[PDB]
Amino acid sequence: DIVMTQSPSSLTVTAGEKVTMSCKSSQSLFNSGKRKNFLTWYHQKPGQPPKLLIYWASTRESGVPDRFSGSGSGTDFTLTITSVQAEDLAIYYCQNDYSHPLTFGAGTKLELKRADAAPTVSIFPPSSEQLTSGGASVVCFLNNFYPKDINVKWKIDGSERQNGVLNSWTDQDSKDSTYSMSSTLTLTKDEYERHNSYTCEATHKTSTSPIVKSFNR
Amino acid sequence: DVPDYASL
Amino acid sequence: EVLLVESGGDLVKPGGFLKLSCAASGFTFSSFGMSWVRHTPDKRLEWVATISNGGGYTYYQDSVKGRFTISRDNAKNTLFLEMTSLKSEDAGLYYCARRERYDEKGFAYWGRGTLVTVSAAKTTAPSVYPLAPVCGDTTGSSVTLGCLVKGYFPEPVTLTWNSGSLSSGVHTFPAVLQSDLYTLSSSVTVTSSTWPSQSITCNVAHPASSTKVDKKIEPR
Repeated sequence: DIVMTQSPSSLTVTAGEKVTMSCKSSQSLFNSGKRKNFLTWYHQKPGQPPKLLIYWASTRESGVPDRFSGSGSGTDFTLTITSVQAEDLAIYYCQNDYSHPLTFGAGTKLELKRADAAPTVSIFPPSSEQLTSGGASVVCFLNNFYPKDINVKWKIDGSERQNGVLNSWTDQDSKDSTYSMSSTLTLTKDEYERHNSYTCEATHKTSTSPIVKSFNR
Repeated sequence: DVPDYASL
Repeated sequence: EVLLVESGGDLVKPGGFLKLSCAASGFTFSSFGMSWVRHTPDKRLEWVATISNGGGYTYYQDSVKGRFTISRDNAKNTLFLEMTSLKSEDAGLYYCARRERYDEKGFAYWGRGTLVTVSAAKTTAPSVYPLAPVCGDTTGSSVTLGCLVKGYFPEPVTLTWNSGSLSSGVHTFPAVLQSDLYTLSSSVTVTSSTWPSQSITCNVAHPASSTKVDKKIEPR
């Protein structure tokens, strides 16, 4: 197979910046019959299909703005957006279209830079409803922060808790460029019934110490 | 009927 | 203009079969080869199969070879993919894309997508749990509430707050699957002037099982 490597996984950008992203292929994509390297750059915005941007490593499709440039040969191909604009934020994929199977790179995702912002952590006891139906999910939302990187730790009566934890993270919001995530810890009515002090502890760039949030019962 | 250019 | 319109995706139990269709307007179907490209849940793109413009060369992604079969009917301007013995790792949105026979440039024409889901799970209806606080952040300016939709199948649910009225300061976190069931969670952040005076209700419709539930975020 030709294996296509796209580094990096994410690029943080602000508009008017020049960006550059890589695509390496394990085998050269040079098709000797057309004399072209057969690499195609695509980008895809949520909901929509991929959109072809540059094919043959450097030829720009029609209707693709003047700012996309593709170049490279053999194994190292690169895409450049010289003045990235906000409508360029999408995942960019390179594709081998030289020989079967057709392989796509993993994607490089574009995200926008804004100021760091630390998380509004908020923690919730189980609802009666739930606690009646045999289980207990203590939820902790950590909202509107930047960077993406946050780490969250659960602790029941002082000890750390691994299992029972389901987390889910928002993508970068469009209004303010800040992420959010929920961490929900499920336990049984009973397991929850024999402990007090539940803590949810976030660790984020914006701080040396944990944002600790607790409730007793 | 013609082959796919990617059928090397 | 060129148009490709997919049909056929549905929820299939693993091992079974499904057959997808893609319908080509606005070009001489007959002159062009066609492919099915798949968009995985992990966001990856996967080429699945190609058929040449006449139908006598068919190329398959090695994980699909044996199980899937791409046909086209140049008469009815339709491309097909009969898919059998569906593994869970075959779920995704399937796109037919045109193969650029004269320009040899990649996939320039894509369709809209048909979604194939593969699981043996049973249609389970959600439990909507109200998530009210213990105290706002020091009874201060705002109070963040949430609603928890635990264990439903299949996806989706639509969660709104106060029927649709409340749309600012909401976060609906994507659903995560865990042993055949989903969980979704949403937060709303309203000023402390609002809740509890104003009732904030969390409403969840799970179309797929005829569940519409409305939960008042009650403190007491």
